[PDB]
Amino acid sequence: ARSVRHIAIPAHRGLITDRNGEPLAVSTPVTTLWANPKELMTAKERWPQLAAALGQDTKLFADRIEQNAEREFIYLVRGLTPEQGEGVIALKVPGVYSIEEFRRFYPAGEVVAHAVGFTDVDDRGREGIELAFDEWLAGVPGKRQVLKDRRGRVIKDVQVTKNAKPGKTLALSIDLRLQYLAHRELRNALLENGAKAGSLVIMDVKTGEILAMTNQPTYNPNNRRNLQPAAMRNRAMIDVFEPGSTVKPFSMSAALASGRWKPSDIVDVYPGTLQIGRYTIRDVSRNSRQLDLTGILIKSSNVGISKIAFDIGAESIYSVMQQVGLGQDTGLGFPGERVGNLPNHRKWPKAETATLAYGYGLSVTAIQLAHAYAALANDGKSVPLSMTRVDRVPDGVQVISPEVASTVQGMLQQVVEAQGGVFRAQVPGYHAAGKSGTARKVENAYRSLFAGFAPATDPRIAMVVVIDEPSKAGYFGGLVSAPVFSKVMAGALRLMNVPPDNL
Repeated sequence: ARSVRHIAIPAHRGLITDRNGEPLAVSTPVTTLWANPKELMTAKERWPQLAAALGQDTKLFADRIEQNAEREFIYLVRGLTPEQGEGVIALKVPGVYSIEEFRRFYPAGEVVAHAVGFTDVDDRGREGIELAFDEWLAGVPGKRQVLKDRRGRVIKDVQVTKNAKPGKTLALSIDLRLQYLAHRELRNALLENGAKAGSLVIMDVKTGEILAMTNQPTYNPNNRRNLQPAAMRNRAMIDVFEPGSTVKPFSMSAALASGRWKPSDIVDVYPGTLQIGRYTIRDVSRNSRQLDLTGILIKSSNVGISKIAFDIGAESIYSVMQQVGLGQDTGLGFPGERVGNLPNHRKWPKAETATLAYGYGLSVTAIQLAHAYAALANDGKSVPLSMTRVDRVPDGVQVISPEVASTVQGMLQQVVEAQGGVFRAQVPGYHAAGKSGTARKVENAYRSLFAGFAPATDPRIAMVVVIDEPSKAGYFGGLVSAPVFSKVMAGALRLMNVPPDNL
């Protein structure tokens, strides 16, 4: 008998870089050694020396080969360097053959780990960008017909196909400089507050581009041996959570659009509680009677935003939240990326109306929350999300009216820059705007939130900062996540050369 096998000619996997061409995932040539057990069996004397080369026990190596004595192909090792393979080749062991394979390295390392992801042993993507663009990155391999006599001799070897086409280069939306800023400051904030986890997303409000996406804890994907389950969670995309106060600005956008509310209008929130059946809504700050709409956001009055929700109805508040992407399919097409839940009750009762209004009644991801604020900074027009670079920007959906959007922008600039506002969130040199949040997890654990965008006069980037159960200080968003927002934004804006607008 003869043996007719088909053997693939590997395709150089497409380079991944950041938006500016800095290398993030590079396929470098390496050597994988393979053996023919039929040929190995005729030179047993050479086995132990080869076991030493592979760093394996002499007996086990011998046991493994004998067991596979009928087979014609087995792996010895995969992905040794060229010099590394030459040392094992120079033993001149009968039955030992080699091929040039490609293996993936990641020069940015842990700073972009969850975003970029990584590949299998076969050089196919199994996480992050590597997976969701695998077809783009893989290329089309070649094919060889190798004819052999069952003994160890090539009779015919011919390429029965076009030459292996390399994969396509992929520039991400991510700017590595911004990512590195995000990365370190999130990390700094965790140590400062003794928090167990965190996420920080940066978005380009005009282009739909994810300029940064960093999670904590992280991992070096180059060394994936002692991997903890929690370190590999892409939290920005997979940790769903109730946004709480951070969606109050969308409740207000539905109020302003109803035709029944202006910013100067007033709601009585005395005495900081609200009986609804047996359920009792409560504000944290209970030194208020009449607050205007900016006041409701500054004080973060759950009572105020519930009363407004009773006036206009839930249907309208839901509509704005659904259109801005909250609890909705994101489109990026990522592996196991969470969608959340924005229930559509159709006709809401009292309690549900309130709960949804102050953000307890839904669950979202950090990416969704960022995308939502991007629309609000973008004069109410949502431009589709993108993890890859967007040279030709796709036309965006106007989801909130331009004048309602401009009003709510002005309100969020007030929450940051007014008296008794979230002053820690201020970004020197620029007019900033945003909203703190503090969600209780259900011995009390808290998520510290802050969404926002800057500069006020012509918004460039939206930013979301999530810090998971801090403990070495306070826990409110205004205290914990506001200063992170401040620093990262202060640096992020200057790295892109955005002109100062507080002049």
